[PDB]
Amino acid sequence: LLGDFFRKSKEKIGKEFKRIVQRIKDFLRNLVPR
Amino acid sequence: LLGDFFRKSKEKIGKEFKRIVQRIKDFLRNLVPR
Ligand SMILES: CCCCCCCCCCCC[N+](C)(C)[O-]
Ligand SMILES: CCCCCCCCCCCC[N+](C)(C)[O-]
Ligand SMILES: CCCCCCCCCCCC[N+](C)(C)[O-]
Ligand SMILES: CCCCCCCCCCCC[N+](C)(C)[O-]
Ligand SMILES: CCCCCCCCCCCC[N+](C)(C)[O-]
Ligand SMILES: CCCCCCCCCCCC[N+](C)(C)[O-]
Repeated sequence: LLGDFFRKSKEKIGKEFKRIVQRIKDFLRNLVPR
Repeated sequence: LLGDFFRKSKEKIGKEFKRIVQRIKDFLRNLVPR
């Protein structure tokens, strides 16, 4: 986002967000399986 | 945001975001001091 500034912070944030999205995906796959 | 889910991730994200905002603040204070 902010150009090439805050590489480290932006990568940590992206990490956690991907973790969250993955767990929400797992949950929805258990809610409506297939 | 997502209720009480993802306490740990949400806290890490908040940490990094506050770091970023603080550094941007410092920068703007050097750009227009007072
Ligand atoms: C108007 C917003 C200005 C954003 C520029 C802030 C520059 C701060 C530089 C901190 C260093 C970040 N770095 C390169 C380690 O990622
Ligand atoms: C203050 C908002 C922070 C935004 C966080 C953006 C996370 C990007 C994670 C790495 C992936 C970015 N990339 C390389 C696809 O552009
Ligand atoms: C609000 C937290 C940060 C949001 C970051 C969103 C990044 C979405 C994933 C980037 C897509 C990269 N990909 C794999 C298509 O190349
Ligand atoms: C429609 C979105 C549904 C979101 C609910 C996902 C539940 C996943 C539970 C993972 C556990 C999270 N916890 C409690 C450790 O923070
Ligand atoms: C996927 C988006 C993540 C949103 C991150 C929200 C960070 C909140 C940081 C802790 C502060 C929240 N609080 C307690 C003021 O509500
Ligand atoms: C996109 C990354 C997450 C953004 C989190 C934004 C939180 C702003 C700070 C919350 C304000 C809490 N306070 C100190 C007024 O009580």
